[PDB]
Amino acid sequence: ILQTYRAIADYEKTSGSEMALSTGDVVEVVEKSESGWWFCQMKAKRGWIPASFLEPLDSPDETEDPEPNYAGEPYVAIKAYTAVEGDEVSLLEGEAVEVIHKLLDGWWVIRKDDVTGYFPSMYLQKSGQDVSQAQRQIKRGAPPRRSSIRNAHSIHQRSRKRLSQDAYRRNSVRFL
Repeated sequence: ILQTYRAIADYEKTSGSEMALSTGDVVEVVEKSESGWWFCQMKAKRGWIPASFLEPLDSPDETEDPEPNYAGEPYVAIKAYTAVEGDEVSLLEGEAVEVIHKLLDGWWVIRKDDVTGYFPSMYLQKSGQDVSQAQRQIKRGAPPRRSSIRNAHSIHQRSRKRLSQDAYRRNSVRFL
């Protein structure tokens, strides 16, 4: 535990070696000094956010997505979902699909019939498991897609690499 203190007045930085304070701010004291200048930090701001709204700093490409598995894994829809974009797949609860790419943004590529499209990983469960358990593991809605952003702002001029649904399909129909 670091000690937590509170600011009783506004403090403006005079040097780049300082932190500004507003009355009421809450800080953790890292180092007290008899100089009267103390090294402190603001309480960390944390929370769950959509991966889709993030990009890495050294390149637009995610480094930890698993590779696609064209053979697929059998899964079933444990919550119904209506397609809003042309690269998504509509499913009723109970429909079986094959998952072929478990991307870290929550929108997995699945095969149904002979076409591919995206579907929320949160609304799928491996075939033959306990559906109620999957449903209780759902604690918020599906993450918004990057495609849902009207105009995204990136620090990279290169676009991130992601196969089109047609490319996924061409691989999918061939590599079972």
